Amino acid sequence: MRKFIIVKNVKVDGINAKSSDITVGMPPATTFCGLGETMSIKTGIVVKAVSYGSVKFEVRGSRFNTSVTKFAWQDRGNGGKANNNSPIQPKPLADGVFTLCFEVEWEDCAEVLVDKVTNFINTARIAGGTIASFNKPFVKVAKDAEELASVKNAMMPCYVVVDCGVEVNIFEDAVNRKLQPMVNGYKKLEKIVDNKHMRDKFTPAYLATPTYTMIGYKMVSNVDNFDQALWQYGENTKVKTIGGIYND
Amino acid sequence: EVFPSQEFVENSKLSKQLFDLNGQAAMHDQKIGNAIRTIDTWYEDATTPIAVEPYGSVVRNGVAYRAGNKTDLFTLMDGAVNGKSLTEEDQMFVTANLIRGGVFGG
Amino acid sequence: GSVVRNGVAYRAGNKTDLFTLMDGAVNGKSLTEEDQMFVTANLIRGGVFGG
Amino acid sequence: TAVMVGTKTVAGTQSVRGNPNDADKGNIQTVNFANLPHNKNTLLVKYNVKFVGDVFKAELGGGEYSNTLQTALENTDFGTLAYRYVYNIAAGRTLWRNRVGAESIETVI
Amino acid sequence: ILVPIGNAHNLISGTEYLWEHKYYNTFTQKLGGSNPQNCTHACNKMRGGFKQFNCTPPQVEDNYNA
DNA sequence: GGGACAAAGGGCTTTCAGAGGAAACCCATCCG
DNA sequence: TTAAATAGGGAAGATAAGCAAAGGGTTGACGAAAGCCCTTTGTCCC
RNA sequence: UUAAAGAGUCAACCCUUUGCUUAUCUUCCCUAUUUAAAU
Repeated sequence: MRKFIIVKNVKVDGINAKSSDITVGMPPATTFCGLGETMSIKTGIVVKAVSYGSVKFEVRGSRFNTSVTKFAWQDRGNGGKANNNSPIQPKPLADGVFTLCFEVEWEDCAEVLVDKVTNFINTARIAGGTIASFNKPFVKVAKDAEELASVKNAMMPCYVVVDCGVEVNIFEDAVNRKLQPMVNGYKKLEKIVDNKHMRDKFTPAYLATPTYTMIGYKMVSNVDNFDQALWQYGENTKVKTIGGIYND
Repeated sequence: EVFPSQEFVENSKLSKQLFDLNGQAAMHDQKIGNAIRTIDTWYEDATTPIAVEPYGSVVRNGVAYRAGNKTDLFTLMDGAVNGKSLTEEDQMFVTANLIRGGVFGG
Repeated sequence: GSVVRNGVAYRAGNKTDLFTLMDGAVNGKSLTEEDQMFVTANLIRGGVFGG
Repeated sequence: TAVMVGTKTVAGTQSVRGNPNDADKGNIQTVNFANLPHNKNTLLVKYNVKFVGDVFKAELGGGEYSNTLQTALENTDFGTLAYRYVYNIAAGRTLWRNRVGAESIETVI
Repeated sequence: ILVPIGNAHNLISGTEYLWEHKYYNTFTQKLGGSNPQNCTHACNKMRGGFKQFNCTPPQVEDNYNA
């Protein structure tokens, strides 16, 4: 809770709205945690936590039956019948504008970080989308908990995701509690033996399924503790927030 | 009248729905990108060229150029690495198609 | 060629259709002057012709 | 000035090939549209393009096939491809059927 | 490195449980296509289409404070 | 020249199966 | 180019009658996993 | 970082008819006074 960097009003087009087989819409916090990890490994700067807020979002299409994207022949098994309307294999798309906050541990200077971040953002992606435009990053300094409200308020205006936990399961909680599920981690099922077609022959491979937790959307000025709005990697392949379950 | 991009959506209260972003007409990025790579002039006939795709085909017209007549992306790709090189047009097509993304397999 | 206002439909199934004449034009025998003008006029107007 | 979409309803006839006995009935459809206002006579279409390098870098697999392909390639002329890609934007092919009916098209890059 | 896969119980369970609870905040997706009998056994019999949660967040309305 | 295997490609294809169903939500502050 | 000082109490707000009928709501394209046959290429045997 | 990839396109007559309408009391009451040389 020392150094934060803010990038607000980032326009991304063509975001992959399909996060799982039952969740279509906002990417989960895992996507932003992976983006932060990619920034850390590529840039060489340790990043602690990531916070994301939704300024605008819209899934392409209508209220129901979102959309279908046309496919093309790109495999080496055809050539005779590859002339008319390849099959679908549906994949939804959406368009959104977000705002990001990154917890950074860097004290060498004050202006080099802005340049190094701007260099990475110009060639980065958000859930497969392309970044159209963004504002100039700026750095905020927090020494204690009381001034954390200022760096929190620096993110206006946007809607931040907070964690409320699961009671029984997402299906019953969504109808009763009126919240929306989200993916917070993966559970391993069984180890991959054949390492031929994998993208890496050194990293161990696993079959995993998403684990669901229920979240809520809150205005930035209405957040009690800012530590509840920051996400980071946890134990047993999970993503958790610093402040735990959000309580009013 | 202007012509923004359309969408393929399951039957709804409308019969023709146009793409928009918060009430303003816009065009899809795939449609913009398709017109940029319409440079495939390097085949036997059919002036007014088409877009570069593996097994270069135009599903709107129902015809598929670069059919099974020993001029494909995969045939040229296999022949280039297996000794004999290609002509200028073949490399200019293979590189242009590799600039376009995609997964090749089977 | 029909008028929904009057409820009557001219150019019905009596060997005078856009699709019949267009199909017969490419299959050997040509059309007359009035038929050619009708086909050209109906092609200037849009529509879908296939099924 | 931004251009909205709006929705309208149209009426017409039923002209479908293979159904001649049902051509005397009506047809009601609901569609969308988009057109310029009556005080404006110019359509402005604005967008951005990004060109990046790092070609010949496979995303999935390739330790010897990709290197052999890269060695076989890179002798081609990228100048023609770059000229054609820029010309498809400058000449005005990136904008579709909105092209017709215009007596003057200006491109600012 | 992980390869995510879907769960068969969740789709059928959620569809059956939510169709009778009147939750009108969901999408609808159909698998298979023109011939959905070659994908699974659940898709062949449940041709109406599986249900997915609509996770569209609230958006900041413009021309005002927030 | 004959037999076997694999791969690629096309075509003769063609085998396989099958009618549910009902409706517009979340939410009010920094800054010049 | 002025200092202060106040600005009404009471009553009360209508009822009845009726809101039309008829006609129509489109088509075309978006399959995987095999069986058989033929051809070509390559390997091995005779 | 559910990473990598993808043209929705084309076409349309909403027409026809019409009586809103009858009645009515806003009444009473009242202290605006007190000065100073033209800059």
